[PDB]
Amino acid sequence: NKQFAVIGLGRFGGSICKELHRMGHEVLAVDINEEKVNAYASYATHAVIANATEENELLSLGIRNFEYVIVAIGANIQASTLTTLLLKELDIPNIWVKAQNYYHHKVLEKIGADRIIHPEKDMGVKIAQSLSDENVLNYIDLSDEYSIVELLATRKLDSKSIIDLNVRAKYGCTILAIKHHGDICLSPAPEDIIREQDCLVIMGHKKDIKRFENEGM
Amino acid sequence: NKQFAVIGLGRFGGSICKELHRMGHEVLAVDINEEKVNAYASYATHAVIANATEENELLSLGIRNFEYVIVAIGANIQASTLTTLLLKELDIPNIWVKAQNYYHHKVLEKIGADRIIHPEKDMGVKIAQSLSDENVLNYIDLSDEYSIVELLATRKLDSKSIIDLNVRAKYGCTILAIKHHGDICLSPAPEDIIREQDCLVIMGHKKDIKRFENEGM
Amino acid sequence: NKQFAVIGLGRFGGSICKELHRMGHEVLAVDINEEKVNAYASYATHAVIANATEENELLSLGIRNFEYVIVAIGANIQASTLTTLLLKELDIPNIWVKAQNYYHHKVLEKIGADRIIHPEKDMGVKIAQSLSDENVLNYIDLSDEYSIVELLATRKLDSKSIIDLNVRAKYGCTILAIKHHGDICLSPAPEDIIREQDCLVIMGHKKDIKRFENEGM
Amino acid sequence: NKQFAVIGLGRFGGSICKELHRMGHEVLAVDINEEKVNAYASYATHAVIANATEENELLSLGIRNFEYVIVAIGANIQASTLTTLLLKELDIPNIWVKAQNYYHHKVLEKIGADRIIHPEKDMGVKIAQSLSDENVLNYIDLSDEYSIVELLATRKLDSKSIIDLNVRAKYGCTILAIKHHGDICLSPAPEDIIREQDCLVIMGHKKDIKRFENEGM
Amino acid sequence: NKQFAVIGLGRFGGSICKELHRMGHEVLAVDINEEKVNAYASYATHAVIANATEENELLSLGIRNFEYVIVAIGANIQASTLTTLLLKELDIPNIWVKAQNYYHHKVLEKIGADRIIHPEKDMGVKIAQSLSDENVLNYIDLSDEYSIVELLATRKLDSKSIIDLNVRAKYGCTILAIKHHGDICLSPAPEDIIREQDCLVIMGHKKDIKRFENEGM
Amino acid sequence: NKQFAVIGLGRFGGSICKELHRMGHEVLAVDINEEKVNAYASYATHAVIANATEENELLSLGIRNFEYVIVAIGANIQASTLTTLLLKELDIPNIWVKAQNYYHHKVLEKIGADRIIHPEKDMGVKIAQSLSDENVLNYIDLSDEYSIVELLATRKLDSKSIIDLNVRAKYGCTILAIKHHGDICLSPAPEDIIREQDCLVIMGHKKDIKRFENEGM
Amino acid sequence: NKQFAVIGLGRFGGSICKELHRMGHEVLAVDINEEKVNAYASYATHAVIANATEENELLSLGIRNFEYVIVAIGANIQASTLTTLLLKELDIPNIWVKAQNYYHHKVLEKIGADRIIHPEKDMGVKIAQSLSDENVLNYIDLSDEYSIVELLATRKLDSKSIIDLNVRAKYGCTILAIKHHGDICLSPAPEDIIREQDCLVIMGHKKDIKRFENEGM
Amino acid sequence: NKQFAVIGLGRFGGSICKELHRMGHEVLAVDINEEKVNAYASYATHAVIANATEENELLSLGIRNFEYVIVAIGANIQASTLTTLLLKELDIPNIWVKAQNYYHHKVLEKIGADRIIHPEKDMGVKIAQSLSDENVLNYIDLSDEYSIVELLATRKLDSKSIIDLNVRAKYGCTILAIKHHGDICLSPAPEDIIREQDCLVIMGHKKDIKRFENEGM
Ligand SMILES: Nc1ncnc2c1ncn2[C@@H]1O[C@H](COP(=O)(O)OP(=O)(O)OP(=O)(O)O)[C@@H](O)[C@H]1O
Ligand SMILES: Nc1ncnc2c1ncn2[C@@H]1O[C@H](COP(=O)(O)OP(=O)(O)OP(=O)(O)O)[C@@H](O)[C@H]1O
Ligand SMILES: Nc1ncnc2c1ncn2[C@@H]1O[C@H](COP(=O)(O)OP(=O)(O)OP(=O)(O)O)[C@@H](O)[C@H]1O
Ligand SMILES: Nc1ncnc2c1ncn2[C@@H]1O[C@H](COP(=O)(O)OP(=O)(O)OP(=O)(O)O)[C@@H](O)[C@H]1O
Ligand SMILES: Nc1ncnc2c1ncn2[C@@H]1O[C@H](COP(=O)(O)OP(=O)(O)OP(=O)(O)O)[C@@H](O)[C@H]1O
Ligand SMILES: Nc1ncnc2c1ncn2[C@@H]1O[C@H](COP(=O)(O)OP(=O)(O)OP(=O)(O)O)[C@@H](O)[C@H]1O
Ligand SMILES: Nc1ncnc2c1ncn2[C@@H]1O[C@H](COP(=O)(O)OP(=O)(O)OP(=O)(O)O)[C@@H](O)[C@H]1O
Ligand SMILES: Nc1ncnc2c1ncn2[C@@H]1O[C@H](COP(=O)(O)OP(=O)(O)OP(=O)(O)O)[C@@H](O)[C@H]1O
Repeated sequence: NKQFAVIGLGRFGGSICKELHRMGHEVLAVDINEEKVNAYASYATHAVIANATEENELLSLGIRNFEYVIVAIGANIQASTLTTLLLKELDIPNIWVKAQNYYHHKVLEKIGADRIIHPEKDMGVKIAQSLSDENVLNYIDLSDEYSIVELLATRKLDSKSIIDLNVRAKYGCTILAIKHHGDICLSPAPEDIIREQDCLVIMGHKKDIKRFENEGM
Repeated sequence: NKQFAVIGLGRFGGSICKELHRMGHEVLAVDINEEKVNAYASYATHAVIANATEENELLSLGIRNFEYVIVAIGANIQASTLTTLLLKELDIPNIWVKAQNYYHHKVLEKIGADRIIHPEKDMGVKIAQSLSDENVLNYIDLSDEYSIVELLATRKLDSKSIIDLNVRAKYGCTILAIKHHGDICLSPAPEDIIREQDCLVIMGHKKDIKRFENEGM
Repeated sequence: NKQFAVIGLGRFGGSICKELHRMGHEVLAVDINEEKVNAYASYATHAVIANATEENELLSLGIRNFEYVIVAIGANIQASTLTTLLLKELDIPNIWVKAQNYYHHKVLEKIGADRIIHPEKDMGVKIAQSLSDENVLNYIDLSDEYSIVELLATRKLDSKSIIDLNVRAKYGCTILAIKHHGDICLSPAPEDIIREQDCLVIMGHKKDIKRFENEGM
Repeated sequence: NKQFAVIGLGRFGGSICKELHRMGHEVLAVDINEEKVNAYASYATHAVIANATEENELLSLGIRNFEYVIVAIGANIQASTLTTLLLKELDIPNIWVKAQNYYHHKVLEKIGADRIIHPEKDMGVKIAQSLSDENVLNYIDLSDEYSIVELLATRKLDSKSIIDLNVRAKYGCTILAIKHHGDICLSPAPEDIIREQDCLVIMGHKKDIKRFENEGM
Repeated sequence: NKQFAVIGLGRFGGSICKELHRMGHEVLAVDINEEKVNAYASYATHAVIANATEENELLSLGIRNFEYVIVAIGANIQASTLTTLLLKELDIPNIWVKAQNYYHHKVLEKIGADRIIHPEKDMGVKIAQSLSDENVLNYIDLSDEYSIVELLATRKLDSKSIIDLNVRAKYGCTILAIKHHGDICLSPAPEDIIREQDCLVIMGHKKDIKRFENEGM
Repeated sequence: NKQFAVIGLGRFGGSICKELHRMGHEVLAVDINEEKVNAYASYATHAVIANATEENELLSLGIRNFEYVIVAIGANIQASTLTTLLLKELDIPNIWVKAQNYYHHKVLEKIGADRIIHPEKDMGVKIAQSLSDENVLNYIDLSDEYSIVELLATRKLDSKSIIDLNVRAKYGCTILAIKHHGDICLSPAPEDIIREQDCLVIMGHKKDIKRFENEGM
Repeated sequence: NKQFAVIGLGRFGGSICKELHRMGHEVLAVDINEEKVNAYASYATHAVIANATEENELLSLGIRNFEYVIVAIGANIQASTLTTLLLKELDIPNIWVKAQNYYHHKVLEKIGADRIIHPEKDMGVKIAQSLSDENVLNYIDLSDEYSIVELLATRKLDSKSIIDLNVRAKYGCTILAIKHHGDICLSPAPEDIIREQDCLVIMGHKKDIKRFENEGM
Repeated sequence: NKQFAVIGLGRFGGSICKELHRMGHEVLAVDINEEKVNAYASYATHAVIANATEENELLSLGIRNFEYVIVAIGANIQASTLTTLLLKELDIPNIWVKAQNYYHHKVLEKIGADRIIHPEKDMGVKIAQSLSDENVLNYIDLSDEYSIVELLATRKLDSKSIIDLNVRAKYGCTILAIKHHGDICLSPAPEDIIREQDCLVIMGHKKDIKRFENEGM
């Protein structure tokens, strides 16, 4: 009975609730707009019209029952701030809030929100990376310098071996996976071929990988 | 270098432009809202007030020249749609568009957008995984079943060795990295220690990692 | 049981439904504005308030029953586009859509509308023809060059014969009908008189007719 | 040549002005919306921003000089009405006005408009005929009962001769034209062939043509 | 059973109905605004919310029963015009309409309104007369030259006689009434005194009276 | 001559200014609406854009100089009230204000307006008298009971003599004027004829005139 | 049964009613906005939605029962004025009204409001005093010159005696109270210590106190 | 001298600025509304149009220099909040903010405002005391129980001596001042007379003063 309540059904909030529901958790959907509540009614355990800045409505939902509450209101700063503050004063263990700008972040930080999230901003960065470097499909940064990257293989690697493309010595990186025709190879061994348009998961330093990307592929 | 046009300086569009500019690419920042143009003036090569649905304004920007055009308008479907169409007829190589819902996705597809992105939806899914599992700090899905996961170490893992935690045989998963106090250990050998509250990077099957999480940590 | 549904009750949509009803077909009238639905309630088999961009409402009407659906929404491009797309995905055989401008035409074309109609634009042309040439009551173009025209006869034709006004040799046109005092003569024979203010239906080349209009009448 | 003023650059008004200009007549394009004036600047002799209900602006345009004035305002009854009245008192020869509904028609009639047009309504009727009868591509009504119709030929008509299809005796109707692959056959002789998917132009009584359609094609 | 219906409850319309009711006539109060209908509910025989431009509502009131209908809508020209036209077509014997400007007068005149009234304009004149000439309390014009005026008497007439102030010979006017301390004297005889601040009713030529006003009072 | 300020160029205010200007008095026309200032520019000595509630603007107009100030604002109570107060504190001799309702009258009274006018209300009463009695063209009430009335002559009065119609004895009323075909007969002698459709001017008691109307005409 | 009614529930009005209720008086809460009425429903004897400018609603509340009525509407001048006037005419003994500016004060004064209050303006002054003089916690003016002030004691008074800080001779002021650690001493005697950060209540001339504030503390 | 910035020229903010300026301190008057800047131009050292939430505008005002900044925005929570935060990060010594409700208070507290004021609420309490007790003209609370009160003398107190009214023993309270006809008697001796309608200033316990009021006056 770990209960989640998602306040604000926007694209971000909507997705969290829709997803949490798919996982088979208990989720309460909360939105001031009636139509939204109708929309996500299928995708939550309970859907309720509520003005989340209004304390008595908030109490009527039985919000003190929830371990996690998500304020997925990032356009209306005042609604967002007021709801978060209410939840803090109502002693909610985890208050996760969508933030709009650096300033909205600060107030939320100050009023005691447990996690502040910038979904647009973060993906903006991620896509910009993929934009400049048309080779990066996906990735994850380990630290400021070290990073795991998923790469779409060019024709300058078609049918080449792991040992052929020596990266652990030649480029200081390690290869972790190949994905060919949907089939997946993990921690692939020294003799393994890589074909054009496969998925390649290289791990190392950011600059090291980009080096490899230059002369390698 | 590479020429990029970012039409619509939202929170998502704005990040792309800000980030790409930090990478030092030629970025044209376009918005109909004057104050947005004024806001991102420091973070672009050229920031211009334009109505991106108005064709003559689009030629006045000289958009035909650009390799990549990003429509970061995702609230106003009509603006988004109408612009993408304009850019298509104008023979732009790569048109990447921010989408709002499944149907706005569909029209973009049908008018031939090159890449459609749902930043909020995708991020929603990500955070939702992090919500039901407090241990996962981050992750990347290699495929429907296989995934590389970043985990926050608990007390059950303090002073534990890689050989002690036999993931490679017991769980079919492999550890890739350990982050201790900001210091970073890549593709670490079996003698190495994991201290609590550190970043642990495991790789394997989804159901297999969850298995490790349960009995392991 | 060929069923027609007319979505959007404007002047154009309204007329289609009002007319189709007069013919004794089955017609469903659909408009988001309640008053419109009340208006055309007499002139349809069934009149229903619906927001046609909303799929569940659209399904509740039982729209999959209709062989022909007409989206007579030309001011609101976004409502028009979204409805058409919905209907395409719901596998409607014939989707006829009112278009507003060249661009709205294109998107509709791309999303797979079966016939795009520009009722204002077309009549604008037709009347402009009648405007310059005060003699043309009505007409129909056969091709870019050839055209059937209905003409109001001047005093320079009063009581003249078919043979007198020889057009098949002298002007390369053929006369098809005279309409005098409401009485109608078809394929009128060589001796037939034509009186002032009668209706004359000439068939030929566009330039040929205008020639006739100059020296003839 | 002839002087025309088109007040109200709608989709209907706009077409008149665009078309008349292609014919090379002197067309004054008037609208209260600046952006409309800007849009049709290429398609007129003089395009002016004016409030057509304001009398002094109407003298500043010098409208008394024009032979033909077209009020293409059909949404805003008050603007339409008030303007027509202004033009009447200003002794304009021909005032043609776009009408919205039967009552807006009535006032225009009563304030002495010279020609009232319902472009959407009329076109609605036309398309509706085409809807119930997929064969009719176009048509012109000579009177309440007699009409010239353009038909799309089916398989039942392929390789058929004009003498084979005796319309002149069997159905009281006469064929006027055949269009094959863009090529055009006018007032064709009895030996001529009709191939499927061609344009066929028949003339007669309405009920008679429908009769031919039924058993013939 | 002479029935009156007052459509439009403004200051002017409201007063007509309120007054007609006081006289003990049958009056129907009609206004689109519900509150107005509530207001005049006491002051009419029947008060009904109706949109007077809507024919079926108009028919539901049973408007064809009324000998006199008053359209007391002078701000909204379009509502006024449309209602009047409706009433004309519904064959109402007397249609009295409040007009706003010279143009609104003309259309009403043309569509066949039986009496057009300019309540503001008329009183504006009347008060302006009283303004310049602080002596004129009230008056009524007989023709362009001849006029009956009510006058407040100065100290230069206090205790003077009818014969003393000879106006029928000296000024070509005739005196008709004196009103002293509320008591009224009619066709007052040659010996009658007039005191300061009495009411004096002089009849004659406009210029004649003003002459009297100069040297007399 | 005399200085007048007309604040608020309504239909009522506008008439005062237009009329007073025709009389050739110095009239200052003030309105907050620019287009009103532009409209009455021809009909005043000085027409100025001003917010009459703003004190400094009121000194910039130099209103202290004027003998008469007319507040012809009767829809906007707050504007009306606030202005009148401003003018009072500014020691203006005569403040005449247009009032909307009984309570707006009351405040004006209490803030010391010199004359309060209800043009619509008063005119409403007048026309209402004319409605129930088609014979009364015009009138003036001398007091609660005594009144001078202008009557439209019927068939019952055609070719009738003043001596024949003994009003002075039979009805206690006196005839004052006869208007025949525009020609005017003042204080007419007993031999004089009244022809039908002429203006008749009777004087007496209200109930007495109605009495004459009934049996007389 | 001294009844109070608070019309207008703003911050000021709300506080009056909330407070009067705490005291255990009978209070009627009145606001046009429904939500406000719901808000103060707990904090009044009776809470009622009413438009206070509407007389019949006002009468339905039974407003003639109240000894005191408070019009706590200071933003909307017209609503405030109209309500006050209504209450005057309904013969309410005490009409206390919140005023917005000097002008709104005047009209209220003129229409006979019993007390006019400027809550913002007054506190603005009070705080500005505390602002310049960081030593003044609170105070009360006796007249234009004489004033009782509460003062926060500096380190230049820590552990000093009443006789030590002789003010009745040295500065012409008298000390009335010390407040130390919450404990209160009144009319404190000559030997009494004063510690840093205590509360000191000095009484005298305004200039006298400020003198003391300079060399004393 | 001391530098003060008053952001938001409300009725409360406006008074602070007007008063502080009368005291002759350097006051910067900031508002987003141009007309407010224009209004208080006479009552400040520098009056500037600025959006106080916009950071660059805040540096353009040079706000870092000021010792005291007052946020007198209390309707617009978001503006208020966002500004206070800006000023905090900009290291301003004293930030005094006007608050609207308990929750707007809370955020200000949490973002570290130095003093939060509720001018309406506080004043509401004050007047409410004056309402239930017509005798109290003014007062100051020394603590929860002890208070100095200004009283309006009744008939029961006329010609009464300080010794006659033994408050110091009978009621535990002490009289501090008597105001007679504007003349002022400070810390008055026992022989002194109180005449009716004078200001009386008593000091003691709250319940004790009420006791005196009951039996005394
Ligand atoms: N006080 C409130 N109580 C409950 N729901 C609210 C409240 N205020 C806003 N919402 C809802 O929460 C959602 C928040 O999304 P919003 O419109 O603020 O933009 P956004 O967060 O940038 O959108 P997205 O989540 O797609 O990025 C909306 O559906 C809105 O109706
Ligand atoms: N026709 C247009 N031409 C240029 N810019 C436009 C046009 N229409 C919208 N924009 C801009 O594009 C941006 C798109 O953001 P929008 O407000 O539409 O919602 P959103 O994309 O969901 O927001 P976010 O990116 O923050 O999630 C806005 O900054 C807007 O000013
Ligand atoms: N989503 C919707 N669902 C159903 N009906 C709609 C929807 N959107 C608009 N309509 C209706 O369809 C009609 C469409 O006409 P619209 O106002 O778009 O201008 P128009 O098509 O140019 O007018 P006309 O048909 O006279 O040329 C309107 O009556 C409108 O109320
Ligand atoms: N007083 C006026 N003076 C000049 N132009 C005007 C005036 N009023 C309206 N217009 C213009 O006339 C045009 C009339 O089109 P409108 O938007 O009224 O509906 P419509 O005529 O039904 O549209 P459509 O012609 O596309 O069917 C508009 O472009 C409008 O800007
Ligand atoms: N279509 C309609 N049907 C019925 N009543 C209407 C309609 N349109 C307007 N009214 C009402 O009739 C009244 C007409 O007054 P309006 O607001 O037009 O200004 P006005 O005539 O200048 O005012 P006044 O009569 O005081 O001079 C209003 O009360 C309005 O609510
Ligand atoms: N503060 C102001 N200063 C100057 N002029 C104003 C102000 N407020 C209103 N006006 C003008 O005064 C006129 C008053 O007419 P309003 O529209 O208020 O209704 P009304 O007096 O009932 O109309 P009417 O006189 O036609 O019956 C308007 O022309 C308006 O522009
Ligand atoms: N006619 C009316 N009848 C009853 N209540 C009203 C009326 N008009 C306004 N109110 C209410 O009274 C209150 C008055 O506050 P208002 O919004 O006028 O600003 P304010 O008085 O400056 O606010 P505050 O009292 O906080 O200083 C509001 O809650 C409003 O809803
Ligand atoms: N971002 C901003 N920058 C500068 N000034 C602002 C800003 N936002 C609001 N203001 C101004 O601050 C003032 C604050 O008053 P507001 O109207 O918000 O209500 P209030 O403070 O309750 O009013 P009052 O002080 O009269 O009780 C207004 O004059 C407003 O124009």
